[PDB]
Amino acid sequence: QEDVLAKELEDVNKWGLHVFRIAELSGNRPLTVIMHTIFQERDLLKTFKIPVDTLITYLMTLEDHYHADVAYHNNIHAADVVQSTHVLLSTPALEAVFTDLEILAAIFASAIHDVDHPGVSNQFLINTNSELALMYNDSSVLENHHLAVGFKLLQEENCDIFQNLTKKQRQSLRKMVIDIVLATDMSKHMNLLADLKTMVETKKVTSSGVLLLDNYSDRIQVLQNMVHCADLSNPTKPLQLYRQWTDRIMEEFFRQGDRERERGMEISPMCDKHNASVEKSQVGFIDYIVHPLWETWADLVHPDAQDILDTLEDNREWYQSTIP
Amino acid sequence: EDVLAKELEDVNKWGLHVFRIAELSGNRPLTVIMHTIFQERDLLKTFKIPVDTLITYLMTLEDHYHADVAYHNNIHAADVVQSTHVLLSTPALEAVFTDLEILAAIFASAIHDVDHPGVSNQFLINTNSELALMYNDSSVLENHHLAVGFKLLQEENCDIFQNLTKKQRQSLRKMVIDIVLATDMSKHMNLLADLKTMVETKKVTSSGVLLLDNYSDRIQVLQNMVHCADLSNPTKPLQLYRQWTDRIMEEFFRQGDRERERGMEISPMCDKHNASVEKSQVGFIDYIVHPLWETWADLVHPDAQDILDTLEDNREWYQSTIP
Ligand SMILES: COc1cc2c(cc1OC)CN(C=O)CC2
Ligand SMILES: COc1cc2c(cc1OC)CN(C=O)CC2
Ligand SMILES: [Mg+2]
Ligand SMILES: [Mg+2]
Ligand SMILES: [Mg+2]
Ligand SMILES: [Mg+2]
Ligand SMILES: [Zn+2]
Ligand SMILES: [Zn+2]
Repeated sequence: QEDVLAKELEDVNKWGLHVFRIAELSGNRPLTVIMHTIFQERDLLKTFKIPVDTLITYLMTLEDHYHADVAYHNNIHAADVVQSTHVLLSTPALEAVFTDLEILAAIFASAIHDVDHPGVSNQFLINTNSELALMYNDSSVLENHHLAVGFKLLQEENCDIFQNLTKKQRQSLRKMVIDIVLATDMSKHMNLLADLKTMVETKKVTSSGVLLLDNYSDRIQVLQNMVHCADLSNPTKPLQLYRQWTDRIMEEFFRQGDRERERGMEISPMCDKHNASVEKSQVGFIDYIVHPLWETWADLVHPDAQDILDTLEDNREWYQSTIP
Repeated sequence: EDVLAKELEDVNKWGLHVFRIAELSGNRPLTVIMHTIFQERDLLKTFKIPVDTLITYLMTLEDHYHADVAYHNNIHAADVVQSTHVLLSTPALEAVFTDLEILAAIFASAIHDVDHPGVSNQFLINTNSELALMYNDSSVLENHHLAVGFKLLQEENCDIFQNLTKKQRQSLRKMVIDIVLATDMSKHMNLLADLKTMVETKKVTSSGVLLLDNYSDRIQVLQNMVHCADLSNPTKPLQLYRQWTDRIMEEFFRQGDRERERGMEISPMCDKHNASVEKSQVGFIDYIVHPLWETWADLVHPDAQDILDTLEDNREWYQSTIP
């Protein structure tokens, strides 16, 4: 079984990794084993002098703080966003663009970006006067919490994977990670996409043909949209993966809608298991959110992501075909 | 208790004897000044606030300002409340703000520094504090002030908004959050630029009363109004101003002592062995306080003239104390 797991982890550089199989083969440790594999593949333990036992201890604690009883926003989702970011970081249009520290920030941000997610939306937490929404003044409630947990866990016994970074390195990494995870709040999507389109329309490329990003604002904006793309990458995956993600998000949505219906609240969009159209909701999600984003990312790295965009468009056609 | 009532008759005036009221009230200036302002604006009848609930909340809120913090305590909170109360009655702002916006501005003022530890956001970030960890280094204190102010409403007989509709509560909450987050000094320059923009394009009646049609402009004015109240010490009668300066320097110096003991770089104006209190006040007026208050004065022209005159008198006096 360990041999089969190792075989599957050989696909870590590929879009469409068998992440649900890896979750089973690893004993529900997909985040730990995929993060470890990526850190080895990118030589990050050597570069940042991360003790392997410290990395594994932190990853297992982080993974533990994802909720195993939440259908979508769990450790498998985290592992999936990590691996998807890892693939996007390797796109030819970004070769030698980002530093090792920026690469570390994007991958760490992906790993922590939904930690301790309770399986309900920001709007639900606000409308129910939750302790989280009270702590965070209704503003990026979950995303602020994911950051606070992800950073706090570094202080647990033998968990500081950044113990050998310089002070300036730690300061820079912390700021970049905060900037990246806060950009996963869907309330920021429209402004984030508008900005990404502006960068595409004005983009500069070097003599080697890679993106020229010569200031923090442009560099962090690319990393923010990269992780946001990874977070919204399910409909761009092979259909057997995409359908499992759809099954999971609908279960999570329906459980929230059951709580809203109980409380006499208006049921959130797509959360009513008695008045649901899963297929129409996927086509709308793709048409208004996922394809606008991924078409713009594909434009930024053109033509690196053409196959990913082609898969998204095929999956949209497939879901659309199940309506009439 | 009769002299206390005598002092409170100036509640509508710039320069209220807030330190005298703090002493006469048994260190309850926030409670008695908030209560006075709520009665004077009839906010209890307008919003069906039981007087026992108001007093209970106000005492609990006041209890969560630190008595061993020289500046950011309940006297400062009461001062900002009462200052906001006066600025809300600016004639050039007549008919601008709804009753809920007025309640939001006054409530925001009361909670805007609650549970302040007497050290800056940068100190909290640099010492890897639990507060900075919770709030991801962003408006750390101001997020905490809001969280405490609202959490205290859930204490027994403390929900002063219990007879507001759900929609009214949601609207007030958003406004209060927007106002208190704007008291973070790292937002001052952007706030001032937006106040300036509003001054350049301001629309008034023939009588010179401001016309603010959209919520974005109205919340910007309320943010700058409470920010002005927060930064109003140099605009008060000099005797009050000098007491505030003594307190902020005591607080700054206590921060610099903690920084020195920890081996940290001492924050500006926080080194008691290398301070220039008077030069610092002149620079603070010249670069922060006067630009803000003269822009505010342009917005409400001529209603802020006496306040601006006091500020300029006080700047001249502090400069004269520099040899
Ligand atoms: C796979 O389908 C979806 C995935 C996700 C959403 C919606 C979807 O379909 C309508 C919205 N999100 C909320 O957290 C992000 C993930
Ligand atoms: C009375 O003098 C001052 C007051 C205040 C500051 C600085 C001052 O002088 C230099 C800065 N602030 C920090 O919280 C607001 C209050
Ligand atoms: Mg999220
Ligand atoms: Mg403050
Ligand atoms: Mg109108
Ligand atoms: Mg005069
Ligand atoms: Zn996510
Ligand atoms: Zn203040």
